[PDB]
Amino acid sequence: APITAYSQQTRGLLGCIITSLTGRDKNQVDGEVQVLSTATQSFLATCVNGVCWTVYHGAGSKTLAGPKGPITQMYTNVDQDLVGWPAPPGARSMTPCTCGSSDLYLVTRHADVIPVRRRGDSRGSLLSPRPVSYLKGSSGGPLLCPSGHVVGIFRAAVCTRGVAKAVDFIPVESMETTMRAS
Amino acid sequence: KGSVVIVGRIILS
Ligand SMILES: C=C[C@@H]1C[C@]1(NC(=O)[C@@H]1C[C@@H](Oc2cc(-c3csc(NC(=O)C(C)C)n3)nc3cc(OC)ccc23)CN1C(=O)[C@@H](NC(=O)OC1CCCC1)C(C)(C)C)C(=O)O
Ligand code: NA
Repeated sequence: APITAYSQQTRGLLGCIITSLTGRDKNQVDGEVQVLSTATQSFLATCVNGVCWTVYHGAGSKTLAGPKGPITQMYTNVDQDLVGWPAPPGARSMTPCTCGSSDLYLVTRHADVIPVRRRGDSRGSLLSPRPVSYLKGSSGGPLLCPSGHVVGIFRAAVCTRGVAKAVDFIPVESMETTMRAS
Repeated sequence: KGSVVIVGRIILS
C-alpha cells in the first residue's frame, strides 16, 4: 500500500463525558479523519469538501461538540446511514476520487491501511480477511484510491462467523445526493 | 441529548 497513517488521541474518557454535555470543544483540530465518541460507541468521520461525514448509526441526529458550542448537522440521511456536519477549523479536507481505480484502501480507527478490491459502486472485497471485531468502530473511515483521494466511507461489514471478507461503503456520490436535497 | 465528541484524529500520508 502507498498510503500510510498514524493516530493521535486528544481526550480521555472523562473529558469526553464533559465535552459531550457542554457541547463545547476547545481542542485544536487536525487530520483527515476524526475519531469520534458518544456514550455508547466510537466511530470515524472523514472530511470531504469541508463537511465531516460519518454514519447515522454512530452519530444519530446528534450535534458535534465544537469551539463555538455544538455544531448542528448539515446533512442527515437515515436510509443512507449518512450524516455530515460543517468541518471544524483545521480539519484537513479530502478530495473526491473519480478515476475509478480498482484497488482501494480502507483506513481503520487503529490507523491501519487495508487493501480492498472494489466489487461495485458501494461494495469492496478485502484482499485479506479480518475479524469483524477488528473493523468495529471504523464506520465513517475513508476508502481511498491509491492517489489518496476518497471514494467513500466505511458503512457496514460483510461477514460470517465473525470474519469479514467484504466492506459496504457510502460512495462519495451519495454525499452529493444528500447535498442536493438540501 | 449529548453531543458527539472528537477524542482523536488520524493523519494521512
Ligand atoms: C464491524 C464494523 C462495521 C463498520 C461498522 N458498521 C456496523 O456495525 C453496521 C451498522 C448496521 O448496518 C446498517 C445500519 C443502518 C442504520 C440506520 S439508522 C440505524 N440505527 C438506529 O436508528 C439506532 C439508533 C436504533 N442503523 N443503516 C444501514 C444501511 C445500509 O444501506 C446499504 C447498510 C447497513 C446499515 C449493522 N452493521 C454491520 O456492519 C453488520 N453487517 C450488515 O448489516 O451487513 C451488511 C449490510 C450491507 C452489507 C452487509 C454486522 C457486521 C454487525 C453483521 C461499525 O464499526 O459500526
Ligand atoms: Na499506521
